[PDB]
Amino acid sequence: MDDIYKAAVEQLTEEQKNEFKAAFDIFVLGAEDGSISTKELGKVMRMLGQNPTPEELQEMIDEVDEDGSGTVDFDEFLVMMVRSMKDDSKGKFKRPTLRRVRISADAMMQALLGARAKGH
Ligand SMILES: Cc1cccc(Nc2ccccc2)c1
Repeated sequence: MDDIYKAAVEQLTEEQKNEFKAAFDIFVLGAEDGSISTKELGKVMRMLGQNPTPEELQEMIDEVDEDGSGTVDFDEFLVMMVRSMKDDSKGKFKRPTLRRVRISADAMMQALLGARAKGH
């Protein structure tokens, strides 16, 4: 979990984290635990035209998966959210978390966010 971004949620406005939450919640549409498992994650990706495999998906979850549960919950999602929209490490040091299927902040969000999305 990028503690830089982990601060950035601490740095996001109320609206900021509120919006992002929704995407989490809809990422977990009908989920029993309501945390994003790999196929919960994969759902949205396929909602975006992606077609991951859990392996890929897991590495996305694994970042913030502090409990080692294989599921992202809100703040876990949220820090990736601000991570996704910032990702300032363009041409310098960063560790690769599988450039397999990279979900875009808004593009992914919009898939869930047919409710308060910038687009639809
Ligand atoms: C490469 C990488 C690292 C961390 C997170 C994600 N994406 C993601 C998006 C939504 C839910 C879970 C994960 C991708």
